[PDB]
Amino acid sequence: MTSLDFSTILPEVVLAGYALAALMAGAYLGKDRLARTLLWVTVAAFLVVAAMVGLGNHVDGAAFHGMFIDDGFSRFAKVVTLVAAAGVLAMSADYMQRRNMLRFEFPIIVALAVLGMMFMVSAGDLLTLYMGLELQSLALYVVAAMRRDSVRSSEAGLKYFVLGSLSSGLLLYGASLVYGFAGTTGFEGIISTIEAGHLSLGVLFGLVFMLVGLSFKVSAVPFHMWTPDVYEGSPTPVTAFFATAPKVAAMALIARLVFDAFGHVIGDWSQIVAALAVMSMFLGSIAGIGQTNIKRLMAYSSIAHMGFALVGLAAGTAIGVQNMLLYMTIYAVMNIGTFAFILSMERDGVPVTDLAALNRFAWTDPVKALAMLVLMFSLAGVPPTLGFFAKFGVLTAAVDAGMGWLAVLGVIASVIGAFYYLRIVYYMYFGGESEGMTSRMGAVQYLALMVPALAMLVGAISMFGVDSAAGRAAETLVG
Amino acid sequence: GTINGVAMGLIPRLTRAAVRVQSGYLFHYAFAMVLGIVGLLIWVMMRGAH
Amino acid sequence: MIGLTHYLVVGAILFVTGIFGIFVNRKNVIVILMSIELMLLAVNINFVAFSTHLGDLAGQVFTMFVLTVAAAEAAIGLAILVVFFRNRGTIAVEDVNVMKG
Amino acid sequence: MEYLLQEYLPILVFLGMASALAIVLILAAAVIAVRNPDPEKVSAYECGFNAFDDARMKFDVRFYLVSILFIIFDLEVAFLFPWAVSFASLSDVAFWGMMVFLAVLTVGFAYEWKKGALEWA
Ligand SMILES: [Ca+2]
Repeated sequence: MTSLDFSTILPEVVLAGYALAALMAGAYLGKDRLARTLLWVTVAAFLVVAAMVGLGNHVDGAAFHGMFIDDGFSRFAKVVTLVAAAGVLAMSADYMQRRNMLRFEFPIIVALAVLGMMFMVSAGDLLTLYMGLELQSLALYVVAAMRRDSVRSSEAGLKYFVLGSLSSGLLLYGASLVYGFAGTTGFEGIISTIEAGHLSLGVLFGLVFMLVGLSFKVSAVPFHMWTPDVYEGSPTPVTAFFATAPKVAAMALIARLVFDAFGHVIGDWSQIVAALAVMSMFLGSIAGIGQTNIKRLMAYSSIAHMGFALVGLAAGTAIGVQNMLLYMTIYAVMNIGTFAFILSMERDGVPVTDLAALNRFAWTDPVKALAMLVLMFSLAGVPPTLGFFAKFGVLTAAVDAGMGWLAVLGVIASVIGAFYYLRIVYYMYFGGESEGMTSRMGAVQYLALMVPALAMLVGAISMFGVDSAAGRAAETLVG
Repeated sequence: GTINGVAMGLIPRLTRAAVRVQSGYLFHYAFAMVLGIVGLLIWVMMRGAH
Repeated sequence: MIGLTHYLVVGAILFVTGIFGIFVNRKNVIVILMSIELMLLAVNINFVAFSTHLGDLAGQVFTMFVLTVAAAEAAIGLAILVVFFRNRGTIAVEDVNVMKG
Repeated sequence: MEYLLQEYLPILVFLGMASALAIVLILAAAVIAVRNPDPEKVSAYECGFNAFDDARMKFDVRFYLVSILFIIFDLEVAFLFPWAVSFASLSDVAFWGMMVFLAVLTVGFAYEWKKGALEWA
């Protein structure tokens, strides 16, 4: 550690320092009487750290013998993760208090998970990748199971823990093979050794194990079956978190690994990523048709959308990475909007999650249904929504790389998936006899629905430089 | 008959298979992950070392 | 003569055994926690084997951190199992099945 | 390796020797003492009256949480042994890095204590 190393990781130290101080403040000055105050200070902390990461002048570099990489790619990913995490906490604050779920440790656990994500996207070494991933994963298991009186929370944590641990073991086994072949954990050393003429079955086995281990975290098929059960079982605020911030961090990590460690064997891993993307797009679309629980529908929506994002990465190009980044940004915005509405659903003062509760909602609350309509067409990828332009970008990358067969399959699965988004619109606007679901939203939760919904249309006019920012970020990674 | 047979006969039939495979049993989900790795390893082996 | 391949073979056997324990167990979630520990032990055998045969300490450093996460995983795994047992009265794998579809 | 042969082979040899001594002591009575088992003799002891049940029932462990924290604290102390052995050669970062590491440990320990996790359920 030099003073230059410490400066590079300063945003991470600031977040880590806050988490420790918040833990002591909550323990010694009121415990749950500070729970509401700690949640909102955490939201400010996430935004402050994002400002440190994203604002001012930045010069790309590395710290700690290359184990930590501070480049434009990692800065793009961190900002989206932190802002998405801040959004989920802010919009869920009222819901958790009403449901007697706001422990003063919940904001802190989320903060340490985000800290793990920040080390994931800036990994320049296999050990940094692992420690960042495991700090995030352990925090995610806890919040999945934090509704103690719910057998479904306990089962969600149990399934996530067991399958997450299995994927982590596979990731470690591949990481051990890669280290044995290359003689080092640093990616700059690894990339120089993994090249066309020297790929033994052993090192190719290592890549497969690492890829499969990571593809679990983005719910790629057939490493996806945890997602529907965990999404259903966990508290809806925790489900909203799983759907936005970890997926962005995990998707960026996969791009970091395949380009900074396996960037000279693109041909080998591009085919595997494409096969994952195909299976995820069709299963997510087909399985989503059979869902009656809205939370469980969003899991299959999540799986299908990660398949599309993987199409951009399967391209193996700077444009593919640029468009994968924009896709994840737009996907996170859409999920924040949708889960803001899902949190509000309730009948007789208790939360409700079944799709039939939406019948004729458009004639109960016109503005909220109109927002939900824009989000469903945005998730379906239909113009003029910003969700369409996300799909357009990854499809552009695929065709640009001579993978039109992947683009054709991608758009076909989109048609199947469009059915269950259309069905939600059908229920709200011309559905069957209504059972009195009401949407309870405070000011913050209300803006968590409207602003993402407005962004789906305003973004169609101007992306406000985000598309250009993603291109610069992709260049620093791919080179 | 063809259009409805595909849109309303086939795709729902594939939906029911997908729902069935999501059995809810933890050991089945782990089996799927192991089948995925084993299948991918078979794919890598056929391409060979190179 | 014992070379690297000997240790990798032992690692592979323990690794497959630990993976096998997860997706064949039905009656006890604690035995799954034991299988996860077998799987991570197999990983450390690889890291130590590669480390000593290369003459490098990184693999041994990696092993120390795998133990750290293994300890944290066991603590959280048992804590999650405790809350399930309280809510269900059982820890059989076949009983972690309410959510499906 | 010489270090293995000179220092660790004796451990393996003595492990067998100590095992042989313990086994011979058990077999001494097994071969010499009179064996005369009957159903009352081999039944379970509960102070003269028959046991209500055997000892294969669930039992609440009121120190379960402390035992989970025992696992965590075990790994924390493990990082100190290489540090203590290397103490003479430590750099300034290596020294104060441990102090930061131990400070994070103490925050966790203060959280357990204040929460009440060290009191039995
Ligand atoms: Ca690169």
